[PDB]
Amino acid sequence: PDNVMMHEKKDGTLMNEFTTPILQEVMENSKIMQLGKYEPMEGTEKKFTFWADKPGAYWVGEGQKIETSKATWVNATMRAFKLGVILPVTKEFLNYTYSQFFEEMKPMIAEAFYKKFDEAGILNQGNNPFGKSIAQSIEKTNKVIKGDFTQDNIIDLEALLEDDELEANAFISKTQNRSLLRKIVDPETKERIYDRNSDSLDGLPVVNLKSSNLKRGELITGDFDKLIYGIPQLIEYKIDETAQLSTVKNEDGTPVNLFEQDMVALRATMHVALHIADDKAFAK
Amino acid sequence: PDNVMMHEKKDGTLMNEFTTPILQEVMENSKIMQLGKYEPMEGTEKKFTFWADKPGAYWVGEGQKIETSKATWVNATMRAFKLGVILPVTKEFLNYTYSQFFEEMKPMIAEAFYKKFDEAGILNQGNNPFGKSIAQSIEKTNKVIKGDFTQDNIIDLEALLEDDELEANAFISKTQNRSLLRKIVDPETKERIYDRNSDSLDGLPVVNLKSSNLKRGELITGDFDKLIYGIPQLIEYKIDETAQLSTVKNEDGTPVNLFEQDMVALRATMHVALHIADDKAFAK
Amino acid sequence: PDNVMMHEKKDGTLMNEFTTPILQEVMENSKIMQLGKYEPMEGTEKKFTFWADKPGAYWVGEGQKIETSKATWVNATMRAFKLGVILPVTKEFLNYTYSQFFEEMKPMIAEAFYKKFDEAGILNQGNNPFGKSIAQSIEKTNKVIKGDFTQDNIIDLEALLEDDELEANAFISKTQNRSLLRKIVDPETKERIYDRNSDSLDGLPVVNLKSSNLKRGELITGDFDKLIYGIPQLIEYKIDETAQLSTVKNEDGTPVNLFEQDMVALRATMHVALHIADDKAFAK
Amino acid sequence: QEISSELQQSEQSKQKQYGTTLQNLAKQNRIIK
Amino acid sequence: GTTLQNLAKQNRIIK
Amino acid sequence: QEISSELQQSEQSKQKQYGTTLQNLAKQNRIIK
Repeated sequence: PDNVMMHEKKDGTLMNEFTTPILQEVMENSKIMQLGKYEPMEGTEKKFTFWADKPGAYWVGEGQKIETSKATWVNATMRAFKLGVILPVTKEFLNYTYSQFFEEMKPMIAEAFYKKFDEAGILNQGNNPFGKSIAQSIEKTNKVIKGDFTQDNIIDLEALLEDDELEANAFISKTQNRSLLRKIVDPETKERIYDRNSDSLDGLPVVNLKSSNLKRGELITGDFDKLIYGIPQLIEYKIDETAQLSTVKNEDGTPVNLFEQDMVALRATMHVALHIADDKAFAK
Repeated sequence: PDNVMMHEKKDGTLMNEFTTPILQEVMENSKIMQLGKYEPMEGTEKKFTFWADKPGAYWVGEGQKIETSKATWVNATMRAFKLGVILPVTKEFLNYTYSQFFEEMKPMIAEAFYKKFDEAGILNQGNNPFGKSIAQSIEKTNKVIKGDFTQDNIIDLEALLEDDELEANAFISKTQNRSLLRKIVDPETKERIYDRNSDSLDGLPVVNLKSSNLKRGELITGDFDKLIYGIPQLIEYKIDETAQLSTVKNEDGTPVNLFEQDMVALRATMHVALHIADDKAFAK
Repeated sequence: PDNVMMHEKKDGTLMNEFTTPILQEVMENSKIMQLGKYEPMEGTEKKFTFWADKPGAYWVGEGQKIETSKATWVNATMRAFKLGVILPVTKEFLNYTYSQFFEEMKPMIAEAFYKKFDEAGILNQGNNPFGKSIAQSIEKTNKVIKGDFTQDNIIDLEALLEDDELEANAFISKTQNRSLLRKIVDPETKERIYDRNSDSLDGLPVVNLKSSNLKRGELITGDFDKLIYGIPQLIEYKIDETAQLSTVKNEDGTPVNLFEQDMVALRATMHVALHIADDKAFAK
Repeated sequence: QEISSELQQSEQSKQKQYGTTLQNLAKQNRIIK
Repeated sequence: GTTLQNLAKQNRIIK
Repeated sequence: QEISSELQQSEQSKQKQYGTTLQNLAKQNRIIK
């Protein structure tokens, strides 16, 4: 029944009171989050898909159909470091108490955690894959467009996904590529396509990716599912840092390099439908 | 009798409190409802159609208005196979209770109903006919045009149906067939006909059923009868399904594949007007 | 005094309690009512005009005013099937009661009533003329302009009616013409004159006329008097109608076929201030 | 008997009144009115 | 119809 | 004995059900709607 009191507890399974502020900052900053819808299910899941068609007590000809079974698993894990190096000793944070310590971390672990999920969410670059990404699904079912940038892009982008009875909804394009869309104005009619004041491309919601991976890419998605469950769950010690390198050469001798370093791991998982459009440059 | 309380019951015939939430959500997805009117009946009523025109106090009527006798009845049944299999056991949803059971089903069982209803209603492709559909009425009174998309052809289409009785109300064309609407720019009168922001072909508002059947379709009705009456009427089962197909080859062995199934028999009825327009490709 | 209780009154002269409900919501359907204005009267009226002004006793004026009378009258009677068609379950409509009877007519006889009225007021096609207003004003005072779509033509339409002190109030253009309002853009001051979301042509409200006559109509007035006096009234009968057609080449045998007709005796009013403009087309 | 019959008139009428509002809801939802 | 007078002017767009 | 077991499990079940309302609050902050 802790709330304020003290803080020398190295272990720290977060309470649902302190979980709701830290999660909303992780969510609202992310790009894949603002696209996808949600539903609550456990670490292992059984969800089922597809439509049905049936008459009211009658039979003539045939009526084909199918149902598919699906599941979700695995979690994302990353340490703070940026927090731990700028936090000397636990007796300081004992005086600050349990309440403040997680609100001081709210803009510390959050910004780093969501950033990794985007890199292995849309793209398939970072080493944390599970259900294959939006990028990998495009390679299976080819919705590829040749390297051009005019009004013909938006006609092609929609038309590929349009053939599968799917409506265009989102727009995922990076901030470097965003600058190129500003100059594009309609030829016959006198009106601009993309705008900052009115945040929309084709009168649709737009989102900016900051991942150092893409070059001149475009992406539109509608149907998507994402899952968060369990608790963040904290544990904190001074023993060894293998994944983190200390600038020059050596990794970290934690008794020598005296730093209070914590651990974080949320149960986050995706689910993807395999019909999404894409555009990219060619040149030669 | 059945308030919040609980739910371990196999049968679950709905109350009007829970019914009209679900029947309302059918209409947003459905497009045939927008094309027609609702005027209800229990099992079958012998009501009448066609508008009334005023004779006036001063001079005689002279021009005729005419009436028409109709009477129709049919039901549309849909087993929620994906939804029943979503449920692992009935005792799990006893915790959700009778009220929240249908709120989870609200945006799912309705998805199944409108997909069947619109498919067989407008086209004669889905095998559950009754009163002859819009596709059949086009073959009676030939308003068919050769596959062309030009500013002259769209006005000529409305001119054909105008000759008999009433002016056009609204278009019904595919989502897939949206690239032809974009490319139409006439040389003499430099403009685009179809709006990009709003949805309208030549002023008349367009919508789509999203049935995997049409190619280059352009259907217009205006005068049409839709019916929704009675209760969906829920029954839960676990025995055998002939009109479903599981995985790849097998039909459904419910004792072996231990899953539930929700049989729901809604009652919907239709009627079609005589004069309807249509367009389609051919080439060779 | 009449109560809710029951229903077995053939002469259904509506009381002021139920006269207002049906007359309130018919106005939203009507186009001419929104353009004009409502008032009360005795039954048949006479209106006066002109501006008799003079000072105290400085000097007697050279010019002298004229004082003139202008009358308005005439009614419009209808026989709708609507609820007489539901004679097979009038005993069920008795269970709904005298109150709910007219509530089911509220979007039925009103929908038939307004469509006739707009054809008489704006157009002069239908056979119920009395206040020959908008169609006749164009014939007397020639305010016709050649068919083009520029901001100069919009100012030209206003300038002709502004010549005799009348301010431009509101436009009347049908939904088919709405497509042609997209292309209007000025060379110097590049901006949209007709906004897509905000239904306004040049910052003035637009009203879509559904009667298929005017192809590219652009009418401006904003000065009328429409008025519904007294009681709509009801009469039921089972007689052989002269002005009626049954199926193809027959007459409505009401004694044999168990039908019924609802007579409705409504009142109409129109006034003409003859300064109205119009535009259509160049050649075709 | 006589009092119970009048209660049944009010119950069945109010039940079918919600059916007519559904159709009035449909008119508000659709594109042309 | 005194209530009709006020509501009629409220319904219409021109004012 | 019996009342203690039922009441403790009922409080824990509702708190886990209030975790889904947090998910619905996140749906409000989502751009697409």
